[PDB]
Amino acid sequence: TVKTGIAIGLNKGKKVTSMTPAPKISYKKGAASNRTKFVRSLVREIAGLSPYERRLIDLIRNSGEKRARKVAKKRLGSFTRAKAKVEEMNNIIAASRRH
Amino acid sequence: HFRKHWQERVKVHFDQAGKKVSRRNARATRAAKIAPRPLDLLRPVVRAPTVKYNRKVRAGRGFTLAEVKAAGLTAAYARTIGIAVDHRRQNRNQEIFDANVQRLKEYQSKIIVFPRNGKAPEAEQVLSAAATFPIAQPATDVEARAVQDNGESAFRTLRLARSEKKFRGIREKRAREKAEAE
Amino acid sequence: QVWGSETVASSKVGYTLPSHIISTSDVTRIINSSEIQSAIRPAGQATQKRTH
Amino acid sequence: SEKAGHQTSAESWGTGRAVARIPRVGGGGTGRSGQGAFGNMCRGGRMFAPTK
Amino acid sequence: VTLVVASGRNKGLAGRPKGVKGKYKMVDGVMKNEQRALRRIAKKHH
Amino acid sequence: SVSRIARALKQEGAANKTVVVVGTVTDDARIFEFPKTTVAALRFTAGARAKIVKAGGECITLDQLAVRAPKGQNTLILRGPRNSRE
Amino acid sequence: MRYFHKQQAHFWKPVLNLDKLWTLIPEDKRDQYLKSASKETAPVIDTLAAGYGKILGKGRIPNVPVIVKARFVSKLAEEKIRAAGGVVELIA
RNA sequence: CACGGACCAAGGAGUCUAACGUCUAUGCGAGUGUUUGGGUGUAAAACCCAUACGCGUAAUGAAAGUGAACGUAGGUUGGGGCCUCGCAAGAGGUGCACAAUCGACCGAUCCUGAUGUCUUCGGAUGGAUUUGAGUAAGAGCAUAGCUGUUGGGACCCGAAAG
Repeated sequence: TVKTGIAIGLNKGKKVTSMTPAPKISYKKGAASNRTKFVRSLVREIAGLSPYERRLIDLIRNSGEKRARKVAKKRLGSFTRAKAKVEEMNNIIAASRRH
Repeated sequence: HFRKHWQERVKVHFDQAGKKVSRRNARATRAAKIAPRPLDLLRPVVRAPTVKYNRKVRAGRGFTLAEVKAAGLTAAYARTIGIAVDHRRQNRNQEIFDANVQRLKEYQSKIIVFPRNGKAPEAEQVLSAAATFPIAQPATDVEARAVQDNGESAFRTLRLARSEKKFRGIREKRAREKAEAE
Repeated sequence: QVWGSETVASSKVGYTLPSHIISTSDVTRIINSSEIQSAIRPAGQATQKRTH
Repeated sequence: SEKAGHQTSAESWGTGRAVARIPRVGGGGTGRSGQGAFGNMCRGGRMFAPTK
Repeated sequence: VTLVVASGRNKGLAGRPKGVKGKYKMVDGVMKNEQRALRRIAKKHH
Repeated sequence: SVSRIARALKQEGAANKTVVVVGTVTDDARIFEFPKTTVAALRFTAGARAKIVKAGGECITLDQLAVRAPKGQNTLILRGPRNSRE
Repeated sequence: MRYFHKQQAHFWKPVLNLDKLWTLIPEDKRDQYLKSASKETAPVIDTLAAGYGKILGKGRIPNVPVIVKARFVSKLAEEKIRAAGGVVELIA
C-alpha cells in the first residue's frame, strides 16, 4: 500500500515516491505456450496412462474423489500435487466420456 | 558442562607489512597496465537493507538497466566505458533512481573517451573514480524550521498504531460477521 | 602548525598538547615566595646537639 | 624447529632394571642405540618449552 | 615369575638374565621405594 | 564533575570559595548554566577547562593554590563518588 | 521462564536521554540556539541520524523549543519537549 | 628403617600463549580504542587517516512491552575540611566521600477504574505488597607491569593402552 511514515503498526515504514519496475520475463518461467500444449496433448494421446493413473480413474469412478485424492497424495507426497493430478484425471474423464 | 580438551591452530600475520607493500605494488602495476583509465568502475548509490542500517546510503554493485537507459546509453557500451552494470537490482525508489541517473550524467560529462582509431590527446591518469564521484548522504531536513504542534501526541500515535496492528484480525473477523449477519 | 599552539589548531585531528599539572618546576622559589614564608612557622635546626 | 629432538624412535626400558627410566633409542649397531632421548636433560633431546 | 635383582651381572640390561623361566620380573631399590609409598597410600586412602 | 562543583558552590556562603580537587575535573553537558568560580585541580579535561573559562573563572594548579592560599583559606575541597567503581 | 526464547522486535534501538539531547547540536550553534529561543526558527535534531532509536525523558532540558525527530519516544520525554515548546515528529 | 649418592666436566626442570579477574602505573575522559585496511616512507620501523565496530553512557520483565526530578536531585543522624566569633580555650554555620534511615522516580505484581471512542479499544487519576549490581549532577575505555584461575605437552623424567 502506502507507507504511513511511522516505525510500527499496519503498513509501517518510510515513505518514498514509488516506481514500478519492468516485469522480468524470468518471472514468466512456468507459462504454457500453444506449441507446448499441442506437444503435451499429442504425447498424452500416444503414451496413454500410467497404472497408478488408471487406478486413480477407477477410484474416481467408484470410491469417491476424496479417496482418489488421498491415494494420489500417498503416491505423490504433496497435497497440491494430489489436487492437480485428480483435477487432471477429472478433465480426462469428462473429455473421454461426455465430450 | 564440557571443556575444550584439544589443541588449537595458530595463524600469525607476520606478513602484514609485506602484504601491504605487495598490494601497493600490484595497484601501481595495474595502473601502468591500464593507463590512463582509473583502477575502479563507477558504482551507484544504494540504500543499505534492514532497519538498523537503512538510514544511510553506500556504494552498490552496479547501475540498473533502467538507470543506464535513462542516462542515455546501453549496458554493453557502459561496461566498455567504465560503468558497473547490475542486472539483478531493481528500482522502486525514485530518489535513488534520480540520484543514480544524475551520477551517470555527471560521470559522462566528466570523462573523455578517446577515439578508437584517432590520435590520443594527452590526458593524465586519475586513479579513483570513487574519489572523483563520492557517495553523499542525502539531505533530509533543513537545520532550523518553525514549530507546528497540533497536540496529536506522537506517543499516543505509536500506542494507537500498536493497538491497530494488534487488534486488526479481530476487527476483520467482526467485519466478516457484519457481512454475514444478513 | 604540526603540533598546534594556543592560537593554532594542530594538524592532527582533535589533538592538543599535554597540559602541565604544576605551573613551575622550580619548587624552591615557590617555597621561598613571600606568602608561604610569612605563613609558615620558624624552622628548627638541621643538626641537633648531643645531650647526655 | 617443532620437530627438533622429537624425530626419534625411543621408549623407556621400564622399572626394575637399575637404570633411569628415561626413554632410550632402540635398535643397535651404533653409539646412539641405548642413549637417552626426548628429555630436556638429554643430549640431543628437546629443549624445555620450545620457543614458538 | 622368577624375580631377578638388577645387580651384578644383571644391572643395566635390556635383555634377559641367566634366568631360565619364561616369565621374569626385574626388581630395584627404586622400585621398592615406590612400592612402599604406594602401599602406605593405599592404606591411608581406603 | 563541573556539575558537582557548581552544586557545591550553590551552598550559602560558599559561592566565592575556591574549589579544590586533588584529581581530574571532568565536563558535564547536563548543566547548561555554570557559575564564575576558581578551581584548583591536578588535571582538567579539555571540556571542563573550556566550560570554566567560558563561565569566566580560572583553572589553576595545586602549586598555584599553595601560593594563593598557603593554609588553604576559603577553600572547598571535594571528593568524587567512589562506589561507582565496582 | 520461556526456554530458548528469541526476540522479534526492532532489534536495534539505542536510547538517548533529554539531558543529553542538546549534545546533538554542534558547539558552534549550541550557544546561539540557547540564547535566541524562538518557535519560528527552532533547531531540528535528527536523533536517528545521530544513531538513536528511542528517546527517554530522564533529564531536564532548557525552555528552548526544539524540533526533535525520532523513531520511538517515551511519554515523559514527549511531555517535557512539549512543555519546553518543541514537538516530536515520528519518522521511519 | 627404606631409597639416592665411586669421582669430575658440560647440559639439566613454573615456560610461551588464549580467555576471564584483582591490584598498580600511564593516556584521555562521557567517552574511549591510529596499526582489518588506506596514505606515506630514509621501507617489516617511524609518521598520518576515512568509514564502521566493540565496550561504556539505562534498567526492568517469562514475554508483548514500558523505561528513571513534587522539591534548591528531598528530609533526619553522623561526618574530613573550610567559614564566623573567639589573643588562648570553646560554641555555632556550611557540609565532600561514605554509612544508617524515612521518602520520591523507573521496571515488574496486584487493585481503582474514569477523559475519549468504529462498543469495547485506551488506562487518566488514586491506592498496597515486595523485588533490582535500577534513577536520584555520570566513570569509563585503552595500553603496560606484577599477579590469580582455567585450557593448551603446561615445572622436569617415569604409567598397568586402544
